[PDB]
Amino acid sequence: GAGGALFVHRDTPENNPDTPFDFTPENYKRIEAIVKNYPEGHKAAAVLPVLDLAQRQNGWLPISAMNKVAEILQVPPMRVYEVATFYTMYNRKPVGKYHIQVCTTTPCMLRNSDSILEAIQKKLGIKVGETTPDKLFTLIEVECLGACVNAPMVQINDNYYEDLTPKDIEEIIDELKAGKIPKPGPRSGRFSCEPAGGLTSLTEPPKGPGFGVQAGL
Amino acid sequence: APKKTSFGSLKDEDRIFTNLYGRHDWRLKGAQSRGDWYKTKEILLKGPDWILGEVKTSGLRGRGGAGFPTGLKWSFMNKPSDGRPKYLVVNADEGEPGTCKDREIIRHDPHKLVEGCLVGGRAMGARAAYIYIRGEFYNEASNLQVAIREAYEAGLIGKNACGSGYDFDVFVVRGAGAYICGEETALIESIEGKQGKPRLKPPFPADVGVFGCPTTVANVETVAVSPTICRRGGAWFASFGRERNSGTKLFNISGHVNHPCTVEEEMSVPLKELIEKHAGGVIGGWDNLLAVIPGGSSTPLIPKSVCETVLMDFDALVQAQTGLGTAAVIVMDRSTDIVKAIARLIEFYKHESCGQCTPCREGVDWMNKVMARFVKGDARPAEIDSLWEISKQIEGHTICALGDGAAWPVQGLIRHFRPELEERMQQFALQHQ
Amino acid sequence: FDNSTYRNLQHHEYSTYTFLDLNVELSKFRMPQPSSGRQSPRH
Amino acid sequence: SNLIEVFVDGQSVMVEPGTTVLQACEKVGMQIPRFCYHERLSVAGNCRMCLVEIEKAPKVVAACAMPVMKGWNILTNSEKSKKAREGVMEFLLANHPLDCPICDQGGECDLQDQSMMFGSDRSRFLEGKRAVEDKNIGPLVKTIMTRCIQCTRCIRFASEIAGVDDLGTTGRGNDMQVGTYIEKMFMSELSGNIIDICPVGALTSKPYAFTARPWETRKTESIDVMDAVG
Ligand SMILES: NC(=O)C1=CN([C@@H]2O[C@H](COP(=O)(O)OP(=O)(O)OC[C@H]3O[C@@H](n4cnc5c(N)ncnc54)[C@H](O)[C@@H]3O)[C@@H](O)[C@H]2O)C=CC1
Ligand SMILES: Cc1cc2nc3c(=O)[nH]c(=O)nc-3n(C[C@H](O)[C@H](O)[C@H](O)COP(=O)(O)O)c2cc1C
Ligand code: SF4
Ligand code: SF4
Ligand code: SF4
Ligand code: FES
Ligand code: FES
Ligand SMILES: [Mg+2]
Repeated sequence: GAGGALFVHRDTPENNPDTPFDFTPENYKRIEAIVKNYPEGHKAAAVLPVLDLAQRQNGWLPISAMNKVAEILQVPPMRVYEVATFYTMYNRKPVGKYHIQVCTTTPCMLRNSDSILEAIQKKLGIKVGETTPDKLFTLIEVECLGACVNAPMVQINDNYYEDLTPKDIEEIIDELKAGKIPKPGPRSGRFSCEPAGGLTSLTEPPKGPGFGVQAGL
Repeated sequence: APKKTSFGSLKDEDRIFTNLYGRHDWRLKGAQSRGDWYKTKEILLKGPDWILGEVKTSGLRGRGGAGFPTGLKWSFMNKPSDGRPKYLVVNADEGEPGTCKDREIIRHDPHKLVEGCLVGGRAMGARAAYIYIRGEFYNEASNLQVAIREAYEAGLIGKNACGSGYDFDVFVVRGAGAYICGEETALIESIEGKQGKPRLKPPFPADVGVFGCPTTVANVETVAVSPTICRRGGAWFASFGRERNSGTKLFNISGHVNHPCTVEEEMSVPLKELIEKHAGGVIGGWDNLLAVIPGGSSTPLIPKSVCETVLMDFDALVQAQTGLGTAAVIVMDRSTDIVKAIARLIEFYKHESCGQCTPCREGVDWMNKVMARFVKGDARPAEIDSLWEISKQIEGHTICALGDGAAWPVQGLIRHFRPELEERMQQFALQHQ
Repeated sequence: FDNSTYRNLQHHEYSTYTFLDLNVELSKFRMPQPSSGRQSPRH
Repeated sequence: SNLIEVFVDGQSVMVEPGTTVLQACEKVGMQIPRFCYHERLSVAGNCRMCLVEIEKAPKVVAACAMPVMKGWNILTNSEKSKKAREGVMEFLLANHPLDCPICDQGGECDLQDQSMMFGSDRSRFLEGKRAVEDKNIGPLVKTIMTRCIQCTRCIRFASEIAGVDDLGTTGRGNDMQVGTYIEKMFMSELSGNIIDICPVGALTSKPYAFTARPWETRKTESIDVMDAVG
């Protein structure tokens, strides 16, 4: 449908400039390493990683975190606001412990993605933009995640779970809320992008070093 | 015998990506066992002119989707130094719906990518390579970091890379969920800590690129095939495919196929042979085929009558009015609502538009609303021609090519499936009086 | 020589800071960065 | 000399290298339509109203950001340029509010005048329009952001001319909003000039609101006396 979220900040007791946020000393070492990657005189190029680092330490991006990143990298806070609002992986509102993203683009839609989405909805009892009352699961829909060959699939906190059926996704959910962590990858006895059965190519062992090198080199 | 007329059956010995399915060790030792990092020092000592010529004669074209001749594009950066550092930027955004090849290259053959970065940077005189990987590919990015760590410890990259006296660094930079950041200027802006909004051209990145320095933006596969082209000859590369359509290609067959998969194949393979041999054929048989998008969502679709004899290269698919794109083949049989699929693609483009320029920012959302009404038949037959004219107004008038890629699927749907639109229109008309 | 085994099983044990930890580890291998001549464009 | 020869509608003009298509066209008295280009601001290239046809070129170029090449012939009034202008104005007016009677930019609108001179005369948009909530940036500049055409002129002025980086864009796509993202006053000794650079009524003068229409006013050219700058 539409975006639903708002791109204006209204102050709130849980989200305001006085909300406590700061980087851990190890996170400060990581920030130093990040900033060292870019040429001197260009430190704004580090707003993308550092901001992400903040969202990794805190779980989301409060306005104080954006202000802290702006202060650290010595850039106007509006530039950090623009980056934070432009990119969709930045959470400007708290999410659940396990952020579930279900691809619903056409290659995934063809392989019955709606079945996966409704299975998740009926397992968790929440809608497409809500969080569970225990704040353990946040479900949303996303565009193509680059795993179209292994459709349908979902992403849960930097992990891909591919070749899903409603039973597989329900098992992943009920095992995740038990305190464990399901292994990523396809759930169809394929564990790759290979053809479903047969391995029509690359059957022969790969050739040795210098196999086809041209003469004179 | 020279001048082959049939393509689509190449043996494993000629496949560049020999660990596409991740059945071997993706680390340094396995890659060296498979022939990676072989005679890299000699290749570097040959000189940038030799590498540029070897890429030129191979007839390689850009694998990102545009199909630009790689030799000329990489030779655009053969200018002399003017005080600014030179950089190479590898495009690993991988945002096209239907494309899954660069992901497998990075997660299974990262050392090919690192070696290609070194070789291409030497060819262009680049000081360092920035690899802009998709933000969702966290495991792939960490695998690439492990490979780069191994290359640094082994002395293959860094100070005195491979012992050639050439210093070269490889950095990995992660985006945060923006398909537009696959555009080369949008990617450059995203590296610089701004919004993923494309720049206008001219200037081209060879003049003013990242940090305002000379830059070349290349795809993951284009860079990764560079060391193999340098080693096995380049003239060997040209022996595959038709003229100006040379080499091997990675295809992602998805949708309504028995076994969707990522495969490597000779460039000019016929589409039907590709679908039957590797994908296992269309679901319900070839007679059940309805439509195919041959090169990812940005390309116009084709019906079954065109898919019978079409070749999967740039020129043949241009002659079919669809283009090759990223060679991601999405297959839809006769049991799908094709209007709904194209509307979902238009909604994707609506949600991925950066909003910088007027034609994209307004017209793509307008097209999204029109197609949402078309799906239900809530329109009239004159609105089909109206939508065609709207799409023609968007196309060719935007800053970047996201507007073109939003217009093209609509034009293909109108061109080949107008009767379905009119039938839905009349069904909705008589159903609601 | 085998093909029945998947060798990309390391990413099953990656945490949330592995990428940045690897960046920190690689920081000691990089060449000194070039300078634009100013501390920032706003300087 | 260093001057190179270009052609505007078949007329020969000698221009310094680096001159754009817009400046080359204005050297013969032709004003290319524009919304985002200001000659005292950095080039943006996003409004796309300046698209013009170069002879023997299949693509129209943004005249505000394209330097003229040697031997180029610029067709400012060909069918391609007219169709490009009409399409761009159609897109600009697709989501614009029907606010002209209540808008203070009424008789002074570049959107209105360029729609009357270069756009179509009717509409084929049969959907609902977008609506944006208003932002507060102080008591001097009144903000009605449904009229914003996203030319980013105010952002460039504040960043460069005024030296204040408080204005920007949040979001992306159709729902991309110009503002401050936080409740913040845009305080500057030159902050009122953003009223002038705004081609539309998105930014208006609050003390001046609703009091007059431009055709009524009589203009007297004079000198400011509030400081010694004159
Ligand atoms: N791999 C993926 O996930 C996606 C791929 N695409 C493909 O990207 C293609 C469009 O991308 P574009 O960059 O706009 O294509 P393009 O034709 O404008 O140019 C592509 C490359 O050629 C270079 N180039 C072109 N003309 C040049 C010139 N006159 N001088 C110097 N260099 C020049 C450019 O620097 C650029 O790197 C499409 O064909 C699309 O299929 C689109 C979306 C996603
Ligand atoms: C909207 C849009 C999105 C794009 N996304 C990607 C992408 O995700 N990955 C990619 O390699 N190229 C993408 N491209 C095309 C890039 O311009 C291309 O990769 C770059 O020019 C490298 O070209 P080459 O393959 O000839 O070296 C995109 C282009 C557009 C217009
Ligand atoms: S075409 Fe769309 S994505 Fe590309 S610059 Fe214009 S608005 Fe942005
Ligand atoms: S900005 Fe111009 S066109 Fe829009 S309502 Fe005001 S006067 Fe009318
Ligand atoms: S508020 Fe006015 S000047 Fe600023 S971007 Fe919108 S239309 Fe342009
Ligand atoms: S369409 Fe689902 S991952 Fe691409
Ligand atoms: S005036 Fe040239 S693009 Fe806006
Ligand atoms: Mg105004």
